[PDB]
Amino acid sequence: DEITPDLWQEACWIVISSYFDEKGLVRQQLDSFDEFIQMSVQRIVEDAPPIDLQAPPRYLLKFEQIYLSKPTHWERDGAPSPMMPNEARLRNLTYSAPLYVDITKTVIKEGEEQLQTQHQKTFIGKIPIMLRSTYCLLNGLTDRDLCELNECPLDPGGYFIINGSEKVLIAQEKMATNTVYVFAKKDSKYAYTGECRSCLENSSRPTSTIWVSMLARGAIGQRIVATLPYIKQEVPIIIVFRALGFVSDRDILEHIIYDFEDPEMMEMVKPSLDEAFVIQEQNVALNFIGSRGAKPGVTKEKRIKYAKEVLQKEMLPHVGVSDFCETKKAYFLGYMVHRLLLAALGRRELDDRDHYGNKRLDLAGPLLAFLFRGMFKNLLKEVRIYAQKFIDRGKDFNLELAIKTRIISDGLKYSLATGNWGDQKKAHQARAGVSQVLNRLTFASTLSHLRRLNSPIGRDGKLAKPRQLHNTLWGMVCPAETPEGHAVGLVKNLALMAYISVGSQPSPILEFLEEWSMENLEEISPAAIADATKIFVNGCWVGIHKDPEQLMNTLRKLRRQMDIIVSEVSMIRDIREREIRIYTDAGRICRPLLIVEKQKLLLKKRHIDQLKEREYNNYSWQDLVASGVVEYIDTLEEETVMLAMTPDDLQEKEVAYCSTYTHCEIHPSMILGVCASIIPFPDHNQSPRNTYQSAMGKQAMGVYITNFHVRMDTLAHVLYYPQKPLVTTRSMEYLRFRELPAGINSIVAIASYTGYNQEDSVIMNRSAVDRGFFRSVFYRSYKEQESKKGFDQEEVFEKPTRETCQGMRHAIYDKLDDDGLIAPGVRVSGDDVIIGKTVTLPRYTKRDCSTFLRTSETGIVDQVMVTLNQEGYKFCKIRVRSVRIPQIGDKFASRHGQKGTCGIQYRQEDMPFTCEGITPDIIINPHAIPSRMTIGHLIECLQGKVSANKGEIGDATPFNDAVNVQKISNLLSDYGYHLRGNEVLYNGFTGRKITSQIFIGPTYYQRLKHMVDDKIHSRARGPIQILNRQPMEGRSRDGGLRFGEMERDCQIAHGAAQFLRERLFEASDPYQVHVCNLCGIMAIANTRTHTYECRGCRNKTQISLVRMPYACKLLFQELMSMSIAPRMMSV
Amino acid sequence: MIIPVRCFTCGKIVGNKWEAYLGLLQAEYTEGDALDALGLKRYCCRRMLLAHVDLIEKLLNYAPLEK
Amino acid sequence: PGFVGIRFCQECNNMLYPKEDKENRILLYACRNCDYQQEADNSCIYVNKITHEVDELTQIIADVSQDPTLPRTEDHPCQKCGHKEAVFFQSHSARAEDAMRLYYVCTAPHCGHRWTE
RNA sequence: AUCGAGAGGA
Ligand SMILES: [Zn+2]
Ligand SMILES: [Zn+2]
Ligand SMILES: [Zn+2]
Ligand SMILES: [Zn+2]
Repeated sequence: DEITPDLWQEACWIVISSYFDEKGLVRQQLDSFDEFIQMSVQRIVEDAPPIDLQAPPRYLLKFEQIYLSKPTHWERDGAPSPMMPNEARLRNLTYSAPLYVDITKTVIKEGEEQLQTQHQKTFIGKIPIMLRSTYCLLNGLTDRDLCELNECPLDPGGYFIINGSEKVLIAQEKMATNTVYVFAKKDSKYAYTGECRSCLENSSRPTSTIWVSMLARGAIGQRIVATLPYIKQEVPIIIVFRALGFVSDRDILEHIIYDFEDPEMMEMVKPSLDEAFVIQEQNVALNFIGSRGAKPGVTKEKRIKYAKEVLQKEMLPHVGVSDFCETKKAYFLGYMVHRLLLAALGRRELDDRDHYGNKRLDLAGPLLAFLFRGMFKNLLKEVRIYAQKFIDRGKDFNLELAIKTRIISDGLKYSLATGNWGDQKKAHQARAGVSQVLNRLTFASTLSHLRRLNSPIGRDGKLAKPRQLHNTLWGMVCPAETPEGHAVGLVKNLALMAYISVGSQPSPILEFLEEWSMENLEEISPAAIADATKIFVNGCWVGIHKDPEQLMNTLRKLRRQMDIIVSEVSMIRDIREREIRIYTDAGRICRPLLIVEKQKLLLKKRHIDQLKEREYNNYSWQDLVASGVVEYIDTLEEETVMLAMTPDDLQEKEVAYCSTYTHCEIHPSMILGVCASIIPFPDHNQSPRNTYQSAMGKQAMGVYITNFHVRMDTLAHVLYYPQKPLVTTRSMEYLRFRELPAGINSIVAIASYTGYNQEDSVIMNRSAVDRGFFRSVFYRSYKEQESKKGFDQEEVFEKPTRETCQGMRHAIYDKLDDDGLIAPGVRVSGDDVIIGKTVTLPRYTKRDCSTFLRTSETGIVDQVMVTLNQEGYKFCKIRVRSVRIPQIGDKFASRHGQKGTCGIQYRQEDMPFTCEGITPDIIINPHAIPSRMTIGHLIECLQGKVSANKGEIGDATPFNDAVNVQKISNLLSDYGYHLRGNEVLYNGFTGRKITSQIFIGPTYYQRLKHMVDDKIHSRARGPIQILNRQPMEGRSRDGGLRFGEMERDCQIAHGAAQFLRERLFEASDPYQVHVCNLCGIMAIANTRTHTYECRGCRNKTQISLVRMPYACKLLFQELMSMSIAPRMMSV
Repeated sequence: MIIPVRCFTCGKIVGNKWEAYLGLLQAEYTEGDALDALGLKRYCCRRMLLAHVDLIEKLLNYAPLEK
Repeated sequence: PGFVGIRFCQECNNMLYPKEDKENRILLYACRNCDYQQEADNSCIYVNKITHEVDELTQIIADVSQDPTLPRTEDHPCQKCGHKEAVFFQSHSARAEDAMRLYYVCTAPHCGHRWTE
């Protein structure tokens, strides 16, 4: 029955495999989008108010149902056809499906003359579709079906195709809503502040933040204030309580202080009462609120109405926005004050801003919902204006012409295309970085980009606290994978078994709590709240309970049985403070864990047995979760959980550590993400090395996707001979690194050989490189289109001619065909022409606008595709193919942060060799190891020697006590090798033995995208910028290198004044001006007629020539634009 | 994508051994014994056969450009 | 000394503020909303414990013994019920510097005795 | 071509 330790390493990984058979790696994206389409769009459409318009006749126009068909495309003839994602990629279409809404317009004029007209399936917009979602044409297709459609079966999906560009929505971090968080700002007028970003269940407005603060000590005592929304002045809490109908001080403290035996709380609230005694009735308090507001009505009536509306709608919407909710709002605001007092009295800890239990991940669904709310509101507005301008004339109108569908369509398309998350007009208030271009450089880069999280703290911020690896990231975020540049700690990555909750309605839970012995908050007396336990659901205090323990037992039983409580519902019992917080909302990152009985796992051997035959008896992960054996625990419920790292922790020990565990890790290696799960032996490296590899696995070459032959990507690198690593971890089985690997096993020798590998460099074998070692192919796609925008000027693909075309370069166009397009198989060098495009003029009647190769490439045309774009003019894509043979300067890396460029390449006779004539493919310098402490590199090399000599794949899973260095060495000594991986090598040049026995063996190396040929650049009098006549910027522009301020300072320190003048004047922008010797302002010179005159001074004899930079002339002219007179006085 | 022709290290021909290697593996050989049957004694050539991923078999799941 | 609690009027249920009656030279507690008055019984109006000599045993609740994440010990039996097992934990409360002190709670149900060594 | 944004390198 029990899984014994000897079977555990199989059982756990069997369980893990079942998880990845059920979910995958992009499950969060697909589930978010599916919830958005199934629920969020319908909720948004129904939550909009019916637009009642009347001059008389009236019309309501109620939207009642939505229909999202499959993705289709409409040609110029208008025939709807099912559009495949690959066709969208090739034709630069948007993989979107039409959204139709049912509309009901009832005519009501008078005399009960009512009649309803329903417009079924009114086309309301087009919604882009996430690939492999339920509403994707690739849904449920087999691998054969996907290959029939020219799709990769290993492609995870989880992205959109907007204008042929694959866009991926990055999950955005945000502070959780409807939760009270008591912080303390050191530099502020308030000692403690308790904030609550409140938002109603079905979002319709932004988060309304309410603060309840305490004024810092230094009138008599510490005063509690409340910064309500839409009010620009602090308001005493007692005033707010009275404005809600609680005038008696006893009632207010009944709502705030639940234990009247506690004078400390009492004296700390007393200043607030003493400050609010002149105001003692609800109307006066409402008048005070309205007066403190930023729109103080001259008459107290409208002041009181405004205060009523604010306190009913903007104050704590999550508690309830309807009327008669003042009791719930009073109880909740009293809870906020109670929490603030507990913090000020030291009875509760301040809340941690960085705790991921306090955060939420805004995924594709809830982000598209924000867009859709804004866009549907704008659409209903436009419909209101259109219908109003017609009914004002007293006649009917056609809603089909009122609905301008471009709002929703173009809005979603623009937002996903650019990443600016918001309305196109508010292009600066909008937050960019959402919806990035999917990284297709290697399969690991694609997976990681699809599992990418973002902390929008702002890269400019230099506070390290949000960048720090918090304790609560354990199991939810990769500890290693993070960019090492300016976004350290802000851009994160999901751990492998991390699941972001999609969201759920609290209705069944609330109903069960009602049927259960919970007492509502309006029905109780406050005297009961002392000993009772509060119950919050999605931040709303809904009631109280008397035995929280057996309530938690009941709820956990219900969730483990897949009863009314779904698996993703978090249920935290804080014991010391008697809250029970239940969460069903979306964005809660959680992970699966094995539940533990008294001191035993519930995962018995029968579950492993049924999981082994997963493909026959359809016993899956969901059956494991439904059995009550596995549980999803979120960051906030982990605080109440006692984990076992392994079932070995559940053994009874000579001194028991815990003996009351509640859960167990499925495997600790699941704390790593996609790119860190490729590192072998990451627990033997320094952690920065693991981070650098997690970044560098994403630039590694491989086969980024199986269907690369049909993709017209702008840039693509494919390795000739990708190999799976000889030394692998058990997590790559689910990353599909074995099916799409990104490196080669290289016989690497760590040695000092000729000095060409010093300081992070490598010596490669020229003979190996000749045999296809780390050879790659680079595919570059050029796009072009001939626009017939108007009869004024039209472009067209056609072989240009020297007699008709004007802007025709001296490059030869013979490689083009009569259609103007080069043919595949044609070898093209730099500056060559691949598309001959000519544009009609207003060298006559047509000008050359041909597409050249990006300079200095020298490839062969791989293929040419011709089609029609969305509007329907001819559209061409040409993929050119360039074989990249590794060379000096190309960057290579192992899986341990050990990067370096090729210093030199030696032939096989020049490389050092073992007694059996094995030469290293790569030689790396021993000095790269000691400071870096990448012992995982050495253990991987030794394990790889054992694996190659044994005919197996080494197990480098991080935390594995069945694999240590002594075992690997003992294994290697059985194959006739030195147990530590050393060998006697001979000098290739002289054949003499090397005195020091070299450490050599197979290690998995990666070829990175950074090849020297894509970086080398030179300039000598090339093109210049228009504004300031200085060299351009970039290799692509043939630009010059920037001689910056620091270079100026260095050369000033050198004392090299002529070199400094050459760099900053003569090699950048030499220029001449003519200055009036009297006024010092630039004069008018006419060198052809030799007439120089200053219009200002009315002189034409006292002019002087001045040699100045063009940028300085431009500066002085831009100062004269500002009415400044910079007078260059030559005397 | 396809089995290399030569071993990158020594230059021994491994191109003619992939199919035989697979046939030995379905014959219930261990990978080590299979590599021994094909005469790959240096761990470089054993690396070549043992770490190869036949991606061409997946690229042949797509219909060609011309019928 | 001990703290002093707030007391409310019997008519308006607002807090009673302190006042002095010169006629009898006696402390009274009177409401500044209604016209109620009361004869005080403590004679103390304000108390500040600067030292903050708070007995944290009063802040503990027996329910904490149900926490699986707290450590348990068999070495400190309960003086009230004789149960062997007991959870222990530190103060973890602000304004307490010498907070390495351990507080124990009996894990027996319905006993919930709390103490300190 | 410009501008902006994003992703990256040292
Ligand atoms: Zn002048
Ligand atoms: Zn070889
Ligand atoms: Zn009174
Ligand atoms: Zn006891």
